[PDB]
Amino acid sequence: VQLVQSGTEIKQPGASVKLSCKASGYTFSSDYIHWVRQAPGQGLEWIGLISPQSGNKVYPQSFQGRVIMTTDTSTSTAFLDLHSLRSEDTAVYYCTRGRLDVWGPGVLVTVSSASTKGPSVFPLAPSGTAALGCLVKDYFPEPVTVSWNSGALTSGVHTFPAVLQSSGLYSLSSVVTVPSSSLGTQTYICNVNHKPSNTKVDKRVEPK
Amino acid sequence: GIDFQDELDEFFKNV
Amino acid sequence: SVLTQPPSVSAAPGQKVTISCSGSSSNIARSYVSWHHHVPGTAPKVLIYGTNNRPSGVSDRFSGSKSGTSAFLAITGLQTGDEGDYYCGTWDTSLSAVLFGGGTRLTVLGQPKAAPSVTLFPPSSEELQANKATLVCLISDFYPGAVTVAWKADSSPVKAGVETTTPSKQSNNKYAASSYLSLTPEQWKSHRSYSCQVTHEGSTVEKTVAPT
Repeated sequence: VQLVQSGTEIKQPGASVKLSCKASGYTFSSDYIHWVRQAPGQGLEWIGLISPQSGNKVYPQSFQGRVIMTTDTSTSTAFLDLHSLRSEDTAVYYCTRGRLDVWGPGVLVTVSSASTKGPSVFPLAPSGTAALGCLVKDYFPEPVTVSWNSGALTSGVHTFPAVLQSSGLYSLSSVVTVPSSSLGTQTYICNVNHKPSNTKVDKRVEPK
Repeated sequence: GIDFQDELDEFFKNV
Repeated sequence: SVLTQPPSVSAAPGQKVTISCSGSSSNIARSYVSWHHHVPGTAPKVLIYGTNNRPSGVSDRFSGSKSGTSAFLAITGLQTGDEGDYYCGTWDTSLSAVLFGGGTRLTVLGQPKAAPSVTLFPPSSEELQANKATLVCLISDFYPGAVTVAWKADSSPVKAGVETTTPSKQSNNKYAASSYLSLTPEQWKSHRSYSCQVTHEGSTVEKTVAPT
């Protein structure tokens, strides 16, 4: 009964982007597919709807001129093409069924002048519990995933959400609280993965 | 079309 | 032409809350109403569609109704899981468009306050070898979820070089933030100390690092 969506998109201002929505299974004809977005910290905003059966569409005055919704021969497979992108259009875009009863999982569209850059990872060395981490510096775009000791260390682990810098690049920190004695008995390594740049880094964190 | 708007008005109607 | 909602509601655990949604004769009065629950970090959850239908799996303490140009979501048996923002949506025939309200933030009262934990890391040896210096201030386990961060170089405030995270909700329902101070290695080494001050509920924790 569900909706699957295309994946994340990074665009320059002025650019356009084409997002795709597909029903997971089969449907009896169709009612409608809506698109709705949500910018970070803001509310829900309707972008329009389309009948996958007939291709008829409607858009609100706020988006008329900048958007094209299309469908193919399928009864459930809609597309949203958003033009003249600006910083303000950074948001998660959702598709929904006709009664807004079922929603797709979202796709992030980030509008930014920055180019893909992999992180520089630095140890945050600990000096009866000690804090030790790694600083994942100056990477674009999101996300980064961080694990510790290849997934064996989970408790005490706290990866913070990234700061966006005025340069446009992200930075995050991950830190782990361990017993002080284990500082001498156990190696700690953070595993940083930045898929957008096809980069992985294992960074050993040694005591001070 | 206006006809499509009329369709949608009917689909979403709840008195 | 717009849907309005009260900015927030709150009750203690186990009570009932009702969230209001106001429109006009061209939308709420005549069109199905839907309700959605969104916790920043997660996709919105549909709670009500067709003004009073619950999706399969949605708890039965949620209910929808409508009276004239106003629509209402009632939540009984309030739990901490119910916290977050609630949006009503409906079709406007004069506009031919779906309208959404501005959302209502629900808070469950009674949760214990918690002063923040602050950890301040100095620049790493490796970062300094590479001619950069970042001070990292990590702030965790505070409630309510709002802090202010200030930086000092010796005793004076540091106007330039700071970037600070907005608070974010943890698994335990407390809040976390980060602040970063960017320096040259020369700037780091010249001063006697640097400090991160976190203010929460009018009280302050300061942690201090030094080049030596």
